[PDB]
Amino acid sequence: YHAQTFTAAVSKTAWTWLTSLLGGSAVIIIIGLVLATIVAMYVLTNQK
Amino acid sequence: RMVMKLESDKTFPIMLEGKINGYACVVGGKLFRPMHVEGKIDNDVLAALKTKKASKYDLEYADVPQNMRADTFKYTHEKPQGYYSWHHGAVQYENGRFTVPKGVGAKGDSGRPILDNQGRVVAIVLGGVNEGSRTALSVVMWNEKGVTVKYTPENCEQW
Amino acid sequence: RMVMKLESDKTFPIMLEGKINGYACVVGGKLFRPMHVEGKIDNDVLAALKTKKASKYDLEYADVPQNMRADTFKYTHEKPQGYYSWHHGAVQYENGRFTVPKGVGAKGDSGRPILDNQGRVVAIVLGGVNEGSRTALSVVMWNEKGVTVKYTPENCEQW
Repeated sequence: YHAQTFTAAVSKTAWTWLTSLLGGSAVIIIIGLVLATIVAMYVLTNQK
Repeated sequence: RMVMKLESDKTFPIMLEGKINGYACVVGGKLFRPMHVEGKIDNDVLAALKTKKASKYDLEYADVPQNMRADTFKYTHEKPQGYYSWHHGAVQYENGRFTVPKGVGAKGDSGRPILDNQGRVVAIVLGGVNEGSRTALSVVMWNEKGVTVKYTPENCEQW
Repeated sequence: RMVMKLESDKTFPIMLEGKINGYACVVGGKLFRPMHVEGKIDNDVLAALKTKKASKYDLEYADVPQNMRADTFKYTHEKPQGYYSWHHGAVQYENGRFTVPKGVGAKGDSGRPILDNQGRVVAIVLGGVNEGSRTALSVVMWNEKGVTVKYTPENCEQW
């Protein structure tokens, strides 16, 4: 009596896992880039 | 005359093709040799010594055995303006740059150390670029904090 | 004494219809040519260089080739009060101004580097004016931080 969508039956907890795993995937990458930029700047400042 | 008698046997040529292509130097308890030189150290004990790669600084460094730490070059962190001793001739440190007269220095001379008038190593060369009447050097030296600042001129020809 | 500051071949004339109207000088690996002077530098290698204008400071600068960087003037960030050497004659620094005797500097006497008592350039003069009974020079110097400050007297007369 209705019509379904591809995201209809995901439920909140599956959203929690999918966001934490994908978001955590991005957070660690962002941390890595931030650390790389910080150490690059620190090395450039070490040049006398 | 005054610049050539400052002779030290701590430097060791690298042997491959049966010809000289560079010098590796023991300074302050560490053996340094550039990327571009291939072969084995003349000293067998250092020839069999494992080296750790540092490509971005362009020098393999190796930990000398404790017995040989007594006889090694003394590193320097201060670089007063003016002329310095070398294997070939006087090297002028000016404007934070090491320069040598015309023609001095070519292929197979890489890795040689620049010392001071006191008699201790102040830097080590990895290549040279000809700027005209005076030739600039690609050289790595030591700071007061031991950060090992590397000075590489533009489009430097690699020795 | 004064003749030991005119053996500088690193300066270059500017030709216009076979006449001289200005001088282009190389300092610290950069070629400076006064903007108001029209013509072509006699040296072909420096003439072929493409220069970037600077209207505010009234001179155009270009980057010299690598092989020419060796033989080049050296600039100084300190300008102690008193005597200075110039090709035309003695110049004197008082209260931030260069002054010369009467009738010194005229048509075709711009771009001349004002050498110091040591023998290295401290500034480049672009023109001079004589107000009242004193003659002052419009000249661009270099500060300690390297901001290339220019001092120009009022109602400055070109060249």
